Amino acid sequence: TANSHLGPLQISLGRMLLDILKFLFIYCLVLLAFANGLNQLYFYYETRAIDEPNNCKGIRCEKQNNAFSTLFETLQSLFWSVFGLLNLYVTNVKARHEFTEFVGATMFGTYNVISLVVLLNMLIAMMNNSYQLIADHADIEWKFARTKLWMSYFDEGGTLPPPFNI
Amino acid sequence: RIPLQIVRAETELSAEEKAFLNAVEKGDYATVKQALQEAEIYYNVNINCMDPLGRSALLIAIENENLEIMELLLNHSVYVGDALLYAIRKEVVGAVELLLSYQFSEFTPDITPIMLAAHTNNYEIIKLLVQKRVTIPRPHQIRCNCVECVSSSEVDSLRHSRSRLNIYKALASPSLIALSSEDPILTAFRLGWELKELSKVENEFKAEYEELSQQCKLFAKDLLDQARSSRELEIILNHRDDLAKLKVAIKYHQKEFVAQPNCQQLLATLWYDGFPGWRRKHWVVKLLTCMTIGFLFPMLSIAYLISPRSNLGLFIKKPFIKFICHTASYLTFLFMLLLASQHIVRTDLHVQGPPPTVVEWMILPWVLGFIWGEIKEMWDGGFTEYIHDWWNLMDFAMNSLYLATISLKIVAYVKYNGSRPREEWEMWHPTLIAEALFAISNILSSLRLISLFTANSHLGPLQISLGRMLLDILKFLFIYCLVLLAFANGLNQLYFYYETRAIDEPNNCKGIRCEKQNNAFSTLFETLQSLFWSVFGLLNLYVTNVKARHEFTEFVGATMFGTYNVISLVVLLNMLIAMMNNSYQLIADHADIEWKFARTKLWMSYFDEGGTLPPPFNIIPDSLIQNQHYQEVIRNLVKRYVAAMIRNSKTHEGLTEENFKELKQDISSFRYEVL
Amino acid sequence: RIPLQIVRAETELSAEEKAFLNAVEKGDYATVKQALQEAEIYYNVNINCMDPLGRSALLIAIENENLEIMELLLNHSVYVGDALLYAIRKEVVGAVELLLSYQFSEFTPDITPIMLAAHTNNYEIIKLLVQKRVTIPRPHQIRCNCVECVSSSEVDSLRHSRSRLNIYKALASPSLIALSSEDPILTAFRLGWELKELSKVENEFKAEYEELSQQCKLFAKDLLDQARSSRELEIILNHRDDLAKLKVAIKYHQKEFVAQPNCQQLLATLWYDGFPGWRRKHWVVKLLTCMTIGFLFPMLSIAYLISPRSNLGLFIKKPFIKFICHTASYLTFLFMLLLASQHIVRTDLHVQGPPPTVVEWMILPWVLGFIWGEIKEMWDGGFTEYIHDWWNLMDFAMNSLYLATISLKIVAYVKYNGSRPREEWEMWHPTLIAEALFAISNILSSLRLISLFTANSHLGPLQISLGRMLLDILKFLFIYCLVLLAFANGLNQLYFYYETRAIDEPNNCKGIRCEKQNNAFSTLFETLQSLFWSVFGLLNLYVTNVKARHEFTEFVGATMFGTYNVISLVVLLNMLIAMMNNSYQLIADHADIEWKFARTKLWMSYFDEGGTLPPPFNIIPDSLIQNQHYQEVIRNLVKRYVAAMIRNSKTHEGLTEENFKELKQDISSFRYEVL
Amino acid sequence: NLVKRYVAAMIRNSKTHEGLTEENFKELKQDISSFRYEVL
Amino acid sequence: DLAKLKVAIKYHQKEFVAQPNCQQLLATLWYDGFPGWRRKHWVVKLL
Ligand SMILES: CC(C)CCC[C@@H](C)[C@H]1CC[C@H]2[C@@H]3CC=C4C[C@@H](OC(=O)CCC(=O)O)CC[C@]4(C)[C@H]3CC[C@]12C
Ligand SMILES: CC(C)CCC[C@@H](C)[C@H]1CC[C@H]2[C@@H]3CC=C4C[C@@H](OC(=O)CCC(=O)O)CC[C@]4(C)[C@H]3CC[C@]12C
Ligand SMILES: CC(C)CCC[C@@H](C)[C@H]1CC[C@H]2[C@@H]3CC=C4C[C@@H](OC(=O)CCC(=O)O)CC[C@]4(C)[C@H]3CC[C@]12C
Ligand SMILES: [Ca+2]
Ligand SMILES: [Ca+2]
Ligand SMILES: [Zn+2]
Ligand SMILES: [Zn+2]
Repeated sequence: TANSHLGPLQISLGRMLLDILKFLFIYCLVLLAFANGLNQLYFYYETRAIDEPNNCKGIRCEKQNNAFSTLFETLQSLFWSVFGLLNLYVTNVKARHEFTEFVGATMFGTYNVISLVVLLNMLIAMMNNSYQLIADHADIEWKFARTKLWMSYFDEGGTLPPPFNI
Repeated sequence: RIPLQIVRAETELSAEEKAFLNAVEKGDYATVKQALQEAEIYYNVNINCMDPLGRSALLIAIENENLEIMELLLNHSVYVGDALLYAIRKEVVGAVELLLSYQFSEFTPDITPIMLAAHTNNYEIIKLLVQKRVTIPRPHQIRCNCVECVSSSEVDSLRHSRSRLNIYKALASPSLIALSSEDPILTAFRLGWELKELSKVENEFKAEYEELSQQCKLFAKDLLDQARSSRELEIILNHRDDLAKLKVAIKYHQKEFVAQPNCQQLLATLWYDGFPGWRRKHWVVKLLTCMTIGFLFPMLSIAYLISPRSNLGLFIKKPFIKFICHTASYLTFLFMLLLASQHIVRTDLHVQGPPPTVVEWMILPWVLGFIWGEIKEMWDGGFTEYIHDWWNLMDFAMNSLYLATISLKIVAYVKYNGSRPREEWEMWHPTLIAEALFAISNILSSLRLISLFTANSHLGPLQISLGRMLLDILKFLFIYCLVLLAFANGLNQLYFYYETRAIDEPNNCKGIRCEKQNNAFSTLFETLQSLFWSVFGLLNLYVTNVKARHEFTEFVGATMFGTYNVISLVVLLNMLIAMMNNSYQLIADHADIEWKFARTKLWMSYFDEGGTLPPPFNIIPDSLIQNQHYQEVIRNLVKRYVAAMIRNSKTHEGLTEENFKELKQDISSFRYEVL
Repeated sequence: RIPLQIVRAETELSAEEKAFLNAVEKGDYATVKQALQEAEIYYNVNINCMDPLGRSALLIAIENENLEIMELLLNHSVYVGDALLYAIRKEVVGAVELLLSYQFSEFTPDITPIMLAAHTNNYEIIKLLVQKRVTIPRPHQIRCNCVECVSSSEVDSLRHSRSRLNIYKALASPSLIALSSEDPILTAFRLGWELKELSKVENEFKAEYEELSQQCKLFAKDLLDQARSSRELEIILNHRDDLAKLKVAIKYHQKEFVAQPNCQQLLATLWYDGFPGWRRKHWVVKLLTCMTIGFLFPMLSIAYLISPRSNLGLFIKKPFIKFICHTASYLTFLFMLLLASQHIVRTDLHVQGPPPTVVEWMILPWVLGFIWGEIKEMWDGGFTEYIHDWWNLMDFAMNSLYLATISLKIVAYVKYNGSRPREEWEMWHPTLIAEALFAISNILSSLRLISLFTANSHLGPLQISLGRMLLDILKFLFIYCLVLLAFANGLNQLYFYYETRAIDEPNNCKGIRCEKQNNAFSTLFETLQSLFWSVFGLLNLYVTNVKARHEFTEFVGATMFGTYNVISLVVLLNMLIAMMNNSYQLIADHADIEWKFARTKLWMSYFDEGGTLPPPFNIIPDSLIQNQHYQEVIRNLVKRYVAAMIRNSKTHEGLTEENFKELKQDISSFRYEVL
Repeated sequence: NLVKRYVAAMIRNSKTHEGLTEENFKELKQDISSFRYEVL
Repeated sequence: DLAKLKVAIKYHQKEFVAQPNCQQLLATLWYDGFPGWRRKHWVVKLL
């Protein structure tokens, strides 16, 4: 805030943070719904770490497995699928249950569409709308913030820096 | 180098006619008199002479708003046809009264003086005309096949449409409505609805009908803002042709009427029945009261069942308490659904037909209550209204899935008796199908919780805006689907010659859901799935390679895939983003009105006494005086609105013109007195 | 329940003073006379009485623009102080002439009549004042340490700043400039430059100085638009204090002056020297002429070297031909660079110090020509201007890389003699370093081709807009770098305990550029690289796992990585997109002016006769009469501009006030004549 | 001082075309009526 | 010492605080030991 070029930008970003927090609620509700559904579908096919290669279990292994066996793991998998770090073979069970595998794949695809095609674009649109209004009064807010920052060094209390103030 | 001439020459009048027109325009009470005498005697002047710009002497006098010359000409029997319309358009009460006291035109031949006055919206001239027992034609139904309508549409469609539009524009006049209607609010509601419905049948003249409907809605609202007392507001809102007028306004989509601050205060007072000074409390104590009232939902309900007249039994009849209890019940149902898929309560995954567990036994009554409530609401309240909600579709799908799950479980329990390894079950085992349907219904039931966002001041408008953008998302889906189908057809045609069996693949896995993806374009279904999954980057690049060394075919397939990727990810998504931004820009203006309309609709569903108990517990087995009061209040509101609009009509241009005319009249009078 | 009173009471005047003020306001040539007589004799009235709203009788008369009372009061010796300023502000020439004929204020005590007239921009009053030999103070340099400036800034900074702003606002008046300057265009250029430079030193009053500079630029442009002949335009543009005035305008950043249509036509006529009717031809034939002229670039240059006076040798002296030849030469150089890295011309990749190949031998003269041209341009044309281009930086980097490559090749050839397998060479082999530098310089030289886009009507504005957004991209880079450093520090601190040697890893590969990524967070450099590459999704999720079973540490690392991913990819990029949109919205308005300024700057570099030959071939070894003409044209332009502005000054409010005052005067005269 | 300056500035800003036109029209009407009465 | 300015800050008077005359006074107080700070070049200020 002490700089003439970065201060207004920082104020604007801090002003948009609240609306980011607003979208977080809807995203969390959608995530919880789909996690509940996927865990309910897939909890019958849990496997122990002994039978997996390298004795590794979860989605942080080189060969991802047991992605939807527990609610916590399902939440983590659905979070990491936002950035594309979950592979497509995690929807396959060891047995040949093609109906179950297809239903799980359709659930995953619907979640991907809803999360990555709709919600993010709506977030971008309302970010643009918020910034349009915020950009008008950037100077006044930045100068108010800089005045508040300056006034904290006028008084004579706490003159010494923390290494020397004890 | 070509000269300019006059092609459509106008037949000029003689010097006598030019002098007469000049004298009439300038103003000479004696020169015009002697000119009329000369026209009478020697016929030197035509009494019906016309300006080349279609402006007779009477029209010149009318535009000069001097009444002496007009009265003299009327006494001299000049052609007076189509002059009352000019007087009305100029909005001169004295001249209108004068003509009412007894070729080329600027008005279409279907326009009447009353219709023209209504188009102008001048209360003084409309009242003067209506005082003489005038009438206005009323048009036929929107979809009418009568011979007269068919013949009129078959002879002159332009004339027919113009006449209909003129009649509706006259009927939609606020001053005419206030003067001639006994229920102006109801008339405005119905007229706005009819104009809105007509705008989509006459698609060519859509904007005119839209503006007329907006005018009617604005008139109704502005009439509502003239209430000065809670008693007057209650008289207006409770008038039955308990809040009958508010229900009618909701039915007719009067969002600005419903979202007015005086109505919202009354609705909030009704909503917070048992919490006087609710907005006085702190958010922390309000939150804690919410939690405590929520936890006591099993009680307050048994109390209502065993003693409705008791002090405890009358608590659940309040709307806010009822809403909190229903929300707590739904949250409990969702918590049990969460408990269903855990290790604590469900074990022994090896039985073919399993008896229901304790969690499923607990779940069943909630499902029965949901189905019973849906059926009861659909019966009592209107069948055609039940489908115009877009949430009842989700309710229907969820309940159908639950019913199918229960039926499949019963069928499996009846048919199968024993145990068998799950790995050797068939593809279409009833237990597997029931599990899949249960999971899908769980997803839907969890997603239902969105509709409770409209009750909050921060999430409601956002939810309304997203629901408004969904339609344009649906619009883009069509183009995307067509492009996807085209490219899938091409890729499948290219690659269908190189299909391989699952035996020769590693792990005996075939498709793109294997660890090593293969046969991505061997069938149309698989090609569609692959092209769908390539949108998110989950398809690898080696799927375009065939086992043989056909480099031309592999390159053509890779180029097809690259062109599809470019078109889908570089063009269509960015266009979607752009039009999302454009839609949100317009949507953000009216978010408050739409959110308040939605919240009013949500609140009004808890006012009635039907369906008080939540689903778990709901399966256990004078007029004349009111008319006079309404008429008095309507009189007061109309008088106040007319006075306010008249005082608002004072404008600089009108005041300057009036002062100039008055100064000219006084100067002329003083000059005449001096002379 | 507290009463309202008057706290800052005003000392009222007596009934005599109130009556005198009422008579003065109403207007009574005799009543005011007898009141002044009474004040003279009995002292019943104060001649210096003041309205409670600081409005003396003279001020009332001035606001009433009646001169008889003012003349009588002046004859009666009333306090006349600070009345000329009110007359000037009201802009009444008759009253201004009257006062020029011989406490509380609304004006700051530093304001002079000439400064106030200049603030008003009234030509008639400014001329009247300047006719009486008035002066205006001139301020000190922008950065001045003289004692008088230091003392003034140390006593009253508010007064000092207000006085400086008032002086500059007076000096920036178009009417004052036109009246008192002999070179209004040059004066406007210099004043706009000074105000623009001052706006960033007085950062508090930035907008005022910006508006003053914009006013000066607008005045200069509008003066230019008053030319009626090509001879007048050439006289204006070629005036030397060959296009000296245009070069000065370019130096002072006068974009609206340069982009005016009359100037652009002259520049285009100069640019298309050898193609009369170039815009008459079809785009196909123009394109074919471009290709043929491009292919003949080796000729037209040898012809210019061996016979400058010949018909063939004079062709390359035209600007468009010179531009085409330079472009063709650069394209040939780039084609040879492309040929350098092919299988046809380069073989035997096993020699330590290799002699230069034929392609490198051909490449060397182009590099020598580029360096020689850069040095020659930097010497001849100004050293400080050479750095304000932002393309000369790319030129310098590219030529430095080429020089380093040549030096390293020579050093390697001298030092090494023999052959050795490339797999056992050291890390810092001179041949390897030279190859890397050559590749980087190839990238830079290929990227240089962007600067030719400004010559096209479709790509130029787009290139200007992108170059305008680059600065705000640079602004976001800082915040991104800080966040990246914070998270890299945290992750390296968490994970530095689990480093492993390359021996124990498969294939003896260590880092994230291996097929199995490992040691992603073992060092700070590797952590920075991993966090950079995770922006594009090229880092796998198993890099957060340690070889031991430390689940708490692995979970903490995964949560750190997830938080970084959310912050970087969900928040910062979307904010960047939003502010990109906001910047482009404002940039898109003035794209044409900026593009035409850039194209003019590009065109003007080919007009001079220095550096005619392309780099491959450029290493082979009266004043008084002009002043009178300019003065005459300036007289004509100033007269036309003043007349146009005066005719534009006719406004409805002014005309209405003038007509009202004239009618009042005539009515009063007629009433007096009757009486 | 500040209140006096602010009030004077706002009063001088209150001068508007509509108000000035209405005032001039009323004053002209009054003067015309006075002249007519004097003549009569 | 700037009691009224502190009250204005407490009451969120952003337009009052950001006025140019107040900002000049605040800058004068802020640059106590560097008279003519804005006169210097950015390089020497940085050093
Ligand atoms: C992106 C990387 C390089 C960050 C490295 C961390 C630090 C070296 C940076 C981070 C934030 C920087 C600060 C950001 C802003 C300012 C205010 C700045 O004050 C002004 O610019 C005063 C003049 C004006 O108002 O323009 C003085 C440097 C300082 C403290 C900077 C000092 C260096 C800091 C601490
Ligand atoms: C994102 C995760 C935590 C969702 C978890 C599911 C439930 C715990 C949430 C989802 C939606 C929530 C509801 C959303 C909105 C409201 C309205 C709210 O009413 C008000 O805010 C009234 C006062 C006002 O108008 O501001 C009362 C809580 C309630 C029912 C919430 C109760 C808790 C619910 C059911
Ligand atoms: C995208 C690929 C094909 C680039 C290949 C590199 C070159 C073949 C291109 C890159 C930029 C091009 C230049 C961009 C713009 C111009 C200006 C252009 O001039 C006009 O258009 C003048 C008429 C007008 O003002 O519209 C003449 C061609 C030229 C030099 C182009 C010549 C061909 C160049 C060097
Ligand atoms: Ca329902
Ligand atoms: Ca250069
Ligand atoms: Zn009909
Ligand atoms: Zn000085």
